[PDB]
Amino acid sequence: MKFRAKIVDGACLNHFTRISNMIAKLAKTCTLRISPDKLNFILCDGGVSMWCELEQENFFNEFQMEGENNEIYLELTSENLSRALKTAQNARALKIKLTNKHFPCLTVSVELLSMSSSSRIVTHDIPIKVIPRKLWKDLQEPVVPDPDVSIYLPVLKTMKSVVEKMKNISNHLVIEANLDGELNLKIETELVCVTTHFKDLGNPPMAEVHIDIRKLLQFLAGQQVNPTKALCNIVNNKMVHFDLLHEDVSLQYFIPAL
Amino acid sequence: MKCLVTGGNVKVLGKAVHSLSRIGDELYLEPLEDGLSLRTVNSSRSAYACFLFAPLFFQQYQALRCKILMKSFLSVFRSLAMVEKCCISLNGRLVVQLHCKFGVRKTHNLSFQDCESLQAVFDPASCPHMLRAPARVLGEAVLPFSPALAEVTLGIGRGRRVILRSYHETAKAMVTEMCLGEEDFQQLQAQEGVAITFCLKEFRGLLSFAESANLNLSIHFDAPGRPAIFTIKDSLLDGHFVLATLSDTDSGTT
Amino acid sequence: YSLVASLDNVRNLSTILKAIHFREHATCFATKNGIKVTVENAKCVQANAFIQAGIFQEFKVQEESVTFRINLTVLLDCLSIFGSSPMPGTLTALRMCYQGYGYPLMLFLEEGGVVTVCKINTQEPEETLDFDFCSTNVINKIILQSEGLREAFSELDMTSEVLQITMSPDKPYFRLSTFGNAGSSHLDYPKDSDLMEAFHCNQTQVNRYKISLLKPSTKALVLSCKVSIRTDNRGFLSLQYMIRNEDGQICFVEYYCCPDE
Repeated sequence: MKFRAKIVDGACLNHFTRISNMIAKLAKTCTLRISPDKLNFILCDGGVSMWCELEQENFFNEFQMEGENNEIYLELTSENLSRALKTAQNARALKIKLTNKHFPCLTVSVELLSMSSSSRIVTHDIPIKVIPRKLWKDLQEPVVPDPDVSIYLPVLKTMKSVVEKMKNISNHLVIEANLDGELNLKIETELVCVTTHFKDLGNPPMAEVHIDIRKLLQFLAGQQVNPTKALCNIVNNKMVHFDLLHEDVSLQYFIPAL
Repeated sequence: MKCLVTGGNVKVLGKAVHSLSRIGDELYLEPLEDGLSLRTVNSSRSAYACFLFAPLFFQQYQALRCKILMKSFLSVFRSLAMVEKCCISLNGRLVVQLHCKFGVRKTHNLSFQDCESLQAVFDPASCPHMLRAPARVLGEAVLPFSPALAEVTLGIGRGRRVILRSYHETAKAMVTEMCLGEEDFQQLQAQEGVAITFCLKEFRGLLSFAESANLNLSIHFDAPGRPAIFTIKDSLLDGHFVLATLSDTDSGTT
Repeated sequence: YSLVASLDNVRNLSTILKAIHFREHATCFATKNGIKVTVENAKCVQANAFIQAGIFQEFKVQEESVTFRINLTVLLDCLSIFGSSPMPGTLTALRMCYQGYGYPLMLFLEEGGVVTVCKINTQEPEETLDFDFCSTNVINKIILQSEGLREAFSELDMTSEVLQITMSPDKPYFRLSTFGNAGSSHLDYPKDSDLMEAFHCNQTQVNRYKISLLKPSTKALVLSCKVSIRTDNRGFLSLQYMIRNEDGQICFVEYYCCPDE
């Protein structure tokens, strides 16, 4: 197995860190799929699943890997990566490279520049867990069938504030979406009932779900900026699929019910 | 005792007390002919620190050593000194009076336990290895490490360059390693290959105080086992830390 | 109907309530003058929040006086449901409705077109003590600024099961004291201080109130501009806070507390 990436562009470097901070809040342990074309953060279990598409040729300046089957499935703790990328903010260059000194790791070498002529270097050895070809099939992108309703999602900031306050009421939550772009958030206890009504949400090309508010709140927390694409695909049965595409980074989130 | 700390020196005293908090749970006081000595010791007797305050104000004694709960004396400086004057005297009870603004006064009657002094065997001049660099630099050298990191190893790699490496005792942990050039140091007198391991959380306590004062910190270490000696000196301020170093069979006890 | 209260700025209601939020539940008392929410604890402390009908953009009370106990926590969560960080320009509208008895309290909020409807059930066991704190039998009275007391109450909390308040025309003009494990800490307030607006101390008085009962006062202290610390013959304490709305109109919040024998 081979893997050597390298980032130099500031905008990309910082933006890459943002992505790690996000996934660190959506999953304690994730799976990193290394493809010659793109990178992916995957996980599946509460049976929530996450799929993060990332165009490699849009972040790194130098990139190369080796699988016949050019592809690598690594299992790492999200926290370890984020902390490793935290010091790469005011950094000059970033070099992530698959290693195996003491044990299979993902070395994240960082070059920090300063008023000193001598270059500062910080290396992180992220413990890795290579997944056999046997499970390669169970870590593929989740399937999005025929959404009973496909409505555009309101500003996440507002939706988040509402979910926050509703969590202090009940652990359950009913999300409803119509055709005239009407998204509703309903919580009901034997003492207090709260219902929020959104309207005018497009959906060019009713469905209720009883998911727990605790996991819905997790999804809205990871987002620190308004996505350039917010779709809420609902299946009246027991599924809520969120499709985001901020810039060139795709994010798919799935939340079951019952 | 008769102390009258004013101006920025008040905050400096506070910062000093805060540093002695991240190492010990009891503050040892001891007025001397050269200044005010604030000392402390680790619960496991594997760490010691001391701040000598040569006339940073208006000192005077007799008309005296003692010991208070570090956290009690800390609450007085936690945010209360956020204060133009500070009088530390003795009644009867360590009295710490704060002459705040608008006229508001904050007197502190702190009970304590009169005991003996805290001596300890050091010898930086006899310490084989040595290095000296701006605190600001060392503070940057520890940034890559997690705040929860307990132990870190300071070593000298081939090429005359210092290297801080994370220490740990199939859930493998991430090993962080910071490497600094010789040019970052004002002095580097250490043998290549030699490396010691000490407490980071305690080392930060001193480093945080040396940074805010913009001062230079010098480390004196020997062989794995014998304590490491950290030193900082100011125009009218003195302080030094001493931490235990791991070994082979032992578990870092001194 | 029975009780309708429109409001263009929910904060005119939610903000003042937060200063009385040291208990899960609260009693509401609405007349023609306005609304009055009261929260008490240990039957030794009581916080009163008054909101004259002048503040509202549409107040209405049917027949006599309407009362109902309710969950303050849930209420506050509902009011600030659209987040508690709106920037200068955005406002949330409120319409409160309560139908006498057996009916739940209705809340209607809206921001940027987004409307939310809350249904909080009313639960009225009540039983509320009456502090006979009259002005006719007041010994000492002091009116200082709220900023100065910020660092006071905040860093005040100790292992001390009490807070000694002493007001006197002599040496210690106004001293707050505590006595815990650490020892004893005193906080003085010299007369003729710019922090001191009014000063009317007839005779030296020393009272001790369970500090755990005056701590929640900060919710109003940091929220007010002025505070009228008052003490009567029985030893009861009276903390009166001036809280100005985001429209300018002033409001009141009063804390009562029994001494410690």
